[PDB]
Amino acid sequence: MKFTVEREHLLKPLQQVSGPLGGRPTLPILGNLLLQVADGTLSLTGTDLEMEMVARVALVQPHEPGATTVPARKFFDICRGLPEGAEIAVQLEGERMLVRSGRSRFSLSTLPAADFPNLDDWQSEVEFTLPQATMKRLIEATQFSMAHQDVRYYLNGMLFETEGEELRTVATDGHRLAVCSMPIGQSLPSHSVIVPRKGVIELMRMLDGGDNPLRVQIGSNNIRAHVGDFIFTSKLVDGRFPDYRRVLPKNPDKHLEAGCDLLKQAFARAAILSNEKFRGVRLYVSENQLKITANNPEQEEAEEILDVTYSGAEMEIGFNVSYVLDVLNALKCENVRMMLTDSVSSVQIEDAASQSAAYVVMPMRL
Amino acid sequence: MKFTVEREHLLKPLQQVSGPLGGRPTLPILGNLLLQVADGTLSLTGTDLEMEMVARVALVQPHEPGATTVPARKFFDICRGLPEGAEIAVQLEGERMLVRSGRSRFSLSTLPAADFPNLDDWQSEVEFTLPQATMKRLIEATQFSMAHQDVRYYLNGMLFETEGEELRTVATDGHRLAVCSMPIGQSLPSHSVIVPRKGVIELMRMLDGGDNPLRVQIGSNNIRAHVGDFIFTSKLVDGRFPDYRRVLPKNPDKHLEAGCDLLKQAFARAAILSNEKFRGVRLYVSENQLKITANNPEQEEAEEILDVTYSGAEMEIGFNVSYVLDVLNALKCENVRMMLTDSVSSVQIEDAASQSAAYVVMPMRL
Amino acid sequence: RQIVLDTETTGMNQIGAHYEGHKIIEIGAVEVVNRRLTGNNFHVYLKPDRLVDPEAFGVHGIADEFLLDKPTFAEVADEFMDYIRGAELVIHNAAFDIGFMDYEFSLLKRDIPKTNTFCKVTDSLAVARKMFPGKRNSLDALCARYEIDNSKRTLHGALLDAQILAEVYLAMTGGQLSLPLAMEGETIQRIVRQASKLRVVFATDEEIAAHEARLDLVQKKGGSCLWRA
Amino acid sequence: MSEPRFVHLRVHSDYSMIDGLAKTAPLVKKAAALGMPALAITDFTNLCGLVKFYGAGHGAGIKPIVGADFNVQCDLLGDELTHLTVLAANNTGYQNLTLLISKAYQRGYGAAGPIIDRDWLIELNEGLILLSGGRMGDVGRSLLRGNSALVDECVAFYEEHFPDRYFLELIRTGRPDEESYLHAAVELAEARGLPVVATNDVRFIDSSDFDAHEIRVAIHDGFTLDDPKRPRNYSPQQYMRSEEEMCELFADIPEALANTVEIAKRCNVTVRLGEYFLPQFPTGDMSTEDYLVKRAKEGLEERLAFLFPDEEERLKRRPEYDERLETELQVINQMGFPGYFLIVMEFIQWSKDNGVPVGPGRGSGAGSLVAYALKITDLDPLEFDLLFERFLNPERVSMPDFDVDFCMEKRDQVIEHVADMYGRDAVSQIITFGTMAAKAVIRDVGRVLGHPYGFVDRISKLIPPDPGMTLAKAFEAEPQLPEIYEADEEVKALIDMARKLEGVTRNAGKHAGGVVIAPTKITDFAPLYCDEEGKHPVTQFDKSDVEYAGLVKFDFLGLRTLTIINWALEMINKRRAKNGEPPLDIAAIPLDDKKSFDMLQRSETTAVFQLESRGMKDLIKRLQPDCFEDMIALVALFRPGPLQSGMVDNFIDRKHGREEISYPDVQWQHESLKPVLEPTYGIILYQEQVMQIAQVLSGYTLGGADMLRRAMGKKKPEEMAKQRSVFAEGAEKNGINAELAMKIFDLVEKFAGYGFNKSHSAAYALVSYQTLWLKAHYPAEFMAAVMTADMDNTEKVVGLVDECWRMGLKILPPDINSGLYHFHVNDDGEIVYGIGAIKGVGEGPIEAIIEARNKGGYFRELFDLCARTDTKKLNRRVLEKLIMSGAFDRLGPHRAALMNSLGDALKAADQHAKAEAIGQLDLFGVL
Amino acid sequence: QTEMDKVNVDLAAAGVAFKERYNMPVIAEAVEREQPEHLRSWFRERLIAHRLASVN
DNA sequence: TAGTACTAGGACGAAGT
DNA sequence: GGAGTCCTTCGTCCTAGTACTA
Repeated sequence: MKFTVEREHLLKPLQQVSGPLGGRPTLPILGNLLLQVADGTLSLTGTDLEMEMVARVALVQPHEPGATTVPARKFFDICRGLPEGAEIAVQLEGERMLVRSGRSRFSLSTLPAADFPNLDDWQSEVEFTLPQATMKRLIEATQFSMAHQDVRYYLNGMLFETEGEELRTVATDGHRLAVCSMPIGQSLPSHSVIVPRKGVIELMRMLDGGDNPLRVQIGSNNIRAHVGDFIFTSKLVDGRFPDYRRVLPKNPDKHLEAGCDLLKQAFARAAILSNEKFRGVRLYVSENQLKITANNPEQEEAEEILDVTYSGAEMEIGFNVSYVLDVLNALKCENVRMMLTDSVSSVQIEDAASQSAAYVVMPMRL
Repeated sequence: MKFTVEREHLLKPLQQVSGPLGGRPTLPILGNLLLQVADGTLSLTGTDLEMEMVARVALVQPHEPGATTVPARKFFDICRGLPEGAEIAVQLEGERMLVRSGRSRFSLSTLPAADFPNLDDWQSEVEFTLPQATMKRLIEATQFSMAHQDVRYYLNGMLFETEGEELRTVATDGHRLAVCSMPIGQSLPSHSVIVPRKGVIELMRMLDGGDNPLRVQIGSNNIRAHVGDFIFTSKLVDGRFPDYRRVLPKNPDKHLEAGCDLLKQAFARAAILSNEKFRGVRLYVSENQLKITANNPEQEEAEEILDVTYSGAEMEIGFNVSYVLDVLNALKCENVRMMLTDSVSSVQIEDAASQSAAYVVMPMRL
Repeated sequence: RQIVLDTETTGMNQIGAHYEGHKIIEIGAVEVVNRRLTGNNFHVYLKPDRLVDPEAFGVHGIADEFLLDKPTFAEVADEFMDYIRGAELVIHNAAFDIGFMDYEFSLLKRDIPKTNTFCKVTDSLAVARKMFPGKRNSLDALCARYEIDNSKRTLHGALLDAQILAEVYLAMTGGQLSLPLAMEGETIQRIVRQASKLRVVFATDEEIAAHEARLDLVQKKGGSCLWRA
Repeated sequence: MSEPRFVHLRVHSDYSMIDGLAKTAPLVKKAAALGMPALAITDFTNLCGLVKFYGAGHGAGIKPIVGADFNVQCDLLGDELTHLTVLAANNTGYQNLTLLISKAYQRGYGAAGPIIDRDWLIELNEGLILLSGGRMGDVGRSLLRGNSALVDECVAFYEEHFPDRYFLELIRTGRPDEESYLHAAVELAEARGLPVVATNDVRFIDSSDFDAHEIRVAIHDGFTLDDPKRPRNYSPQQYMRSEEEMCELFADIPEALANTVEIAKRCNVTVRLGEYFLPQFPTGDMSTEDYLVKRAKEGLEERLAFLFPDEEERLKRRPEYDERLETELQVINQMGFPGYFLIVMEFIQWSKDNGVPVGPGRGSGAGSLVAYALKITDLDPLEFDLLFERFLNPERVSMPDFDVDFCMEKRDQVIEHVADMYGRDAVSQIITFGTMAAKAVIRDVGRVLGHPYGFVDRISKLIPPDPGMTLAKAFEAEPQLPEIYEADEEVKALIDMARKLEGVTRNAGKHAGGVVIAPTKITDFAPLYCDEEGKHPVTQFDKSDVEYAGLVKFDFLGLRTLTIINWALEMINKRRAKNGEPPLDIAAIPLDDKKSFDMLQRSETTAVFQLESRGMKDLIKRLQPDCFEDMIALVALFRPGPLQSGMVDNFIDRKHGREEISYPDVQWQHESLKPVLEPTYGIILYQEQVMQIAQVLSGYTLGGADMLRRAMGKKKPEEMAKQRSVFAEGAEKNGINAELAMKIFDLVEKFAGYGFNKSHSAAYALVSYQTLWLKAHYPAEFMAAVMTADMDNTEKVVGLVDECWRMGLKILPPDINSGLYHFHVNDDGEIVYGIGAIKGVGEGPIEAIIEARNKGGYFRELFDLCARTDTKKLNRRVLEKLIMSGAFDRLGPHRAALMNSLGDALKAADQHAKAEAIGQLDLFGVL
Repeated sequence: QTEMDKVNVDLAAAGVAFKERYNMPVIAEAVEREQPEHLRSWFRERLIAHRLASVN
């Protein structure tokens, strides 16, 4: 085998495949790249045993097909270091890959392609497309609610639920919940499935700044996403998860709105004097007004008072402000609305412009 | 106790006086910020047990003295968090500090001023002016050479020597070093101050890049520095910085030129395939050329072929890529000229436009 | 030119003379010139004159019969001595080798002297101990410290360690040299020899009496007092 | 007088434990061999070998001169670490010295050692003489810096508060800055008019001990010979240079030498040793004497009612007890020990009222009926004629050894009660310096010198386990030592040096081995050392030394066995309410139980104390002891003497009518010795029998009896010969034949060398009987207790189960739900493991487990367990053992499936516990 | 140089020799697998010339 | 706005054949 | 003056607590 590639085509893929690689992944082969020339293209790959990234790229200059396994992290970092428009000279001969670029010269650790865990081929079940920019909304509107480590494995990842023509997603840890949905414009079967944390990181990663169509195909127990020439593969898990319609509070009777930015800045401020581990505060609400106060073990005490649209009596309740500030960052609006039940049940929230991401977060017992 | 100040007037002082903060300060009130109204000005104080940062801000409304010390990062963020032109009104009622902003209210944990040590006022020896800009390059150009943790504690810091009509600074690891010399326009008596790394960190941060001129006073074992509105004060480490002229190389007879960006690029690239800790790269110089390689533990090999102007004798020499990249990252200039003596001496390294500075690593023989 | 070895043999005596009843079998002959790896080995082997020690076997697993017909120490004593003559001998486990080297030179019975008379004897562990006092200064220890592969190389010792130990040696001497500061290294043996008015503060008549009474107690309770002798 | 004008004034023994060398006596023998009349020992921040110092000074006609070095903090240098060397002139200084030391230790410290505040020189002021601190003082550091204002501030203080009681320390030993310091100090000496005095800062006998001392320090420090970072603060010239050597060394500085004469005059400290300093408060409202007599009669009343519940027999047997009572009373009162007993007896009563079963030793205290009457001892000495005049002899007005120890189980409780009683500072515990084994000293030398782990350990693991093993002994016991000596040059250098190191004190006593009391602050008489927090104070004198200083001792014996008993008793008396079996008091057991003797005859006596030896179990089997006296004998039997004189087989034969009973010998016998020798079937066994028969046969005093027995321990020719004459005419006085008497006296002499202390044997044999009763009477129930005792030892654990198995005693594998701290038996459920029976695990985790099990019921699964208890207490390592063991088996069914959900369970605990702690609810529900 | 790989197989096949003094551990079945094809021929004869001679 | 590097502390084994 | 008594060392691997940079 031999190949030649154009830095700028291949640099972005390199960054795509390069990001997920853990400081130390489990099995050394996972530290190297899949380099296969099949037909007229190279496919580059890194895996964590649960996810996989592929980029397919046109080779304009002479080549012959083949297979190898070469060091990923350092390779990408080298390619960051390359000059604009770089012409690269690389070649398989037996158990060495020779890497030259321009007049620079390199000699590599090289393993066979077959020593790398070649991930699984499977049959498509459902296929569909969407804009990249809508997906980023869906993701970024929901991503932070996943736990870092929940052993209820069905928490660590993002739920995709397909029924009728709508695809609906959600993330949560028991303490926050966020949902985001847009319709796909095609009548689908039913497939619902949740993606692993690290899988979803990479999916985010591949949402480059383009309006180019993003396509994903789901199998029975695995999923693939094509966005043009940027390619994604991950297996899925059985993933029994709860029905989110049992998690939704049905109709919390009292309603509340308030201005997002004012809200957010005030939260920002008041939040700092809640204990950082508990994020503890009490919210007292009255007609046309909200009063915010806290204190922590350090015996710092807080108060913020502001303009809120609210009709009804007082209420007493407290939250993790990180959780809400994260929604407020995502929340791209002037007005948001809370629709409340009580201190021992959910609080539902909805963006006065979103109508797609509603939020229910648990408070404290004071 | 009274005063009134605007958000915009508090913001930058607060960030700057918030510099010394961190490291789980052992004497708890060191983790707090001192509010003092004294004479015609509001003074804030933060210490890290070795240094102090003072801010002077205009008190235009009526005020009265009285002072206390409130928890620092949290407190800085509150003030930073308020909107443009905000009503900030604080008042000491003995033991408690009550802080308000308009209709919002803030009541803090409060430790009295007298738990915070106030460090001794000291006597000046030498006093001077120059642009901040000059001082920014000066510190930045040597910062990286100071060790983070060395047992030779005196190297965790920077030698300031003023001499003749030149301001002359220098720092080191015990491995590598940069020294720099700038003309100041007036007579300076001979002086030495050795400032701990924390100190120079703080000094770096107080360069906000203004054209506000920089004026500084230095005592025997203390220091004073004025940037625009702000005034810095610290004590230093007592002694044992050796004579830097001792380590200076002895008339390097070999000259070496290569384009700075190019040069920098090749180094960056090459760094990635060396020993993780030791960054081992190999240099063979010859008429019109240099041979660059590194070998790393994973049997990997890089080599860069390059644009080298060279007149002098042929020799072999290798040294730690990280340390030299640090100088190359500081030298955003036209050319580097390197001046060599032999394969077993310290080497001199230069911007080909400024001999104001000198950079140096000794080699390892690998 | 600087030449080293750690040598694998017909096992060891664990007590006293670790060398007694043993002779050398293996030659990987390191040539390292200006701290660069030539790999210029003379590769033929020697006579065991005995069967394998059980300890030695478990460390490396070698067995006698491969190394028996290959010529003895006497046939390449001079060939190999010329290979090592006029050199720096920085070596690990010095007590073992030097013991053997010098000893084998005399055992030829051509009166060929001990190696320390024509070669510079240096222990590598002494220098390792100097650099890393109270750390493990072993081959595998420092191997892992300087990140060299002895995980894909099962042999302990010499047909591998030659190469490796060179890299180790280089690391230790090629660790990084130091910035000539002005420093004064303690262990300078001097005495003042002076005279000038100073005050002597004497004990009182009563203090003397307390002492004389104390010595009474020494003498009378003890049966003698050497002040009162 | 004829020659001496000099002594060395800064000198340290090895007992400092950061510095010094060898022993103090050899140092003193050299000072004497140098023709010195006096000498100052200034051990580092202690005078621990002052006992031995006095002993040596007194003995050799040398005046002991008192001093020490310290860790100084003046606020002018901050916490820059310096010395002060501080010497006492007289009684006043001695007290102040002792207090200063104690105050430094009371304050607490780290690796830098105890530090004193300079301003403690306020209190500790009068009667003291002080130094510059030498080269590295507060004065020395300030002089080396050359800041004259800083210097003036420091000196001024000492010139003010210590006028004519401040001399300057000088050292020229070829070390850095000795010239510079000395030169600047002689300028200060002119300038301030303060007196100068010369020392050699001595730490050793011979200049070749340098290496050893260097290593001594490095042993503490933990660094290697060739390490540049390692402190090398000392030179080899610091030895006892002679009179004339020192005269010419300082023939440039005359006043320095003359100030040794001056200082020697000033230093005369009186501490009385070898006779008692009164440690007793009056305990009740009475005279000291009378309170004793009273509580003796009242203690007697308990024992009487217990021993003789038939009132007819009480009266018949009574006279002997009243007579013994009064006999002992008279001697205790006349010798002046009743204060001691009052404390102890109140203490013993108090420990019974609290849950403190009685510590195992009594020494030979069973010789005292008084001790017994006051409940100081456990079983009846007049039933078996047990003898006081071993325990205190009137014609030996010396050591009254009361020979008491106490139980570890309740240690802090006791220490605490006696601090509540006397005052925490009136009282202290004692150094138990961990004994420097041949192992240790070799080990440590070797690593410091940079021999490999393997090299040096190959040498030390050959050395037998003996505590008194020396290099002299090592060479003769093991032929491999001469071998490696001749076969390694660096081992020769090692052993020449290691001969000087052999048996030096290793470092601070980790924790005590006893306690003492004074009438006032203990520090008025003895100094302290204290633990890493400056707490749990220990006396600077060890066992031998502290009591030779005249102060009161009580030794350690932590017999896990009393804890067994305690625990077994509690658990047996729980079986009270379970089946109406009354509260059982170990003192109140019947002494004739045949179940007990049946099981004994079956040789099932493992973990019965001192019947742990294999040979001893063989001996039980052969001996077939069928009365209590045979059982007392067993410890005296299983020894080198009795086995190598055929004594075992003699007694065995003589016991069962295989050989005739004689009083004592086949040829040389007398029936008037039958009362003495009845229980041993004519076999001459005890120290008690010795003295009985001297008194009974030949009209001796009981104190004359003790004198003979002591003389036969020493085996002196003179001692025998005199008493051998009075022994002959004493027999003749009572009509008993001369030749018979003297030929039995030869047999006495033979067996006197082996002659065992009955009272000491019996006190410990008591305990074996107790372990036996509990075993046999309810041995299965005790078995729990047996296993409790040996938790940490795997070997014994396994042995013990095999012992249960043989007994028929169905041992069950564990259950976490039913398990207690340690072993339990349900009524039906014969046996259950203790929870402590889990292999590695520490105490905090196990309390956690059970605490959770208390609040909840039995934990339903894995899950329910983890939830109830916080993660602090649940480590994965803990839980890994739990899976491995199968502690869960009953609840968590699978072997493998449970290991898998272990991570899950941990995580659930973090997730569910931690959220509840934070205070935030989740929304899952429905499992 | 290439007989220097081949004659190191004479060295590895000597492992099986010390079976004939099993006073401390020597594993006969391990060498079947560790030794690849280019040396099986030399290795198999090496076993037998070794095993009888490590006895004497 | 998220992820890893360093230190702490106990547990287990030791320079080379 | 005779006799009986105490604990252990250091470095590296694995996981959790609190900091820093892209």
